[PDB]
Amino acid sequence: SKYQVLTVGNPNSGKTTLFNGLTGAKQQVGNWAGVTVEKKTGSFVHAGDEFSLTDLPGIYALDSGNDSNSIDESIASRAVLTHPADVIINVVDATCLERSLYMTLQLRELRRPMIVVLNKMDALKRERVHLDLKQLEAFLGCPVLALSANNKEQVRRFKEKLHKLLVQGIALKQIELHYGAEFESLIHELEPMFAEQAVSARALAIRALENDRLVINGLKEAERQNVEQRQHECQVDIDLLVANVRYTYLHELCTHVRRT
Ligand SMILES: Nc1nc2c(ncn2[C@@H]2O[C@H](COP(=O)(O)OP(=O)(O)CP(=O)(O)O)[C@@H](O)[C@H]2O)c(=O)[nH]1
Repeated sequence: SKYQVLTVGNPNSGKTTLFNGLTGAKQQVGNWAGVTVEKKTGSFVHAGDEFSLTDLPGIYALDSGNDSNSIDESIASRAVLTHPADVIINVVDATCLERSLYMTLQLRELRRPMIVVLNKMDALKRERVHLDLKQLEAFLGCPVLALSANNKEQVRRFKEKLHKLLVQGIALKQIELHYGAEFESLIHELEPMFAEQAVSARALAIRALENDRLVINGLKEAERQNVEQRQHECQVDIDLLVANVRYTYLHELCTHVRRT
């Protein structure tokens, strides 16, 4: 079998280190379709199956229609929405969970098969910090694996676990992110227009309320006007509201996960 894998994470997460450890010399560099940004792909074979890897440029969040130039965030937002992938590997710097897991939450809302890879666990153990990984799986609702991407042996072990999870299929558990009665009803008003898409209608409705360019652009003018009218029905700033809700959840998460 041939498996398609996307790797996504913040800059400095060790995403490139894991990618290189998995593919070695079997890598190519090109361009993303329609732009000049570098496209890095690689492959490896394991236990008779082929693994096809596409690396996404490092980003801190998905596209939210922010004038902040960020061609990379558009590319990663597009890929995370429309690029084929049997699994999205979200590489997270475990020494920096509260910030790194912000995009993790956005990815989880898409409901695409994904796993969270906590990288730099050696740095954590140097800080004498323990992460309750079962609690972390409970809060994220997706497989969570911990390693150091500079350790060849742990990377080799990661291949076996990744291969097993792809053969099993990835079991996702609903993520209890509630944005408050008012915004939830706005998501509810908008969800039917994103039914019958390749991604969660709830996710697309949220991203459209966040003004994700990749979502808004595909809409017809009347659908755009329904989205922009919903946006002004929000009594508060949508960007602040979703950030608050996401970071409030991540504060509860770290409490029950992180111990020194
Ligand atoms: N201690 C430790 N450092 C690691 C580990 N994985 C990567 N690093 C370090 O983190 C730094 C960033 O890694 P890199 O792979 O470059 O990060 P990225 O997230 O791919 C972003 P970019 O490659 O553009 O910097 C590197 O200096 C690398 O040595 C790990 O498991 N443990």
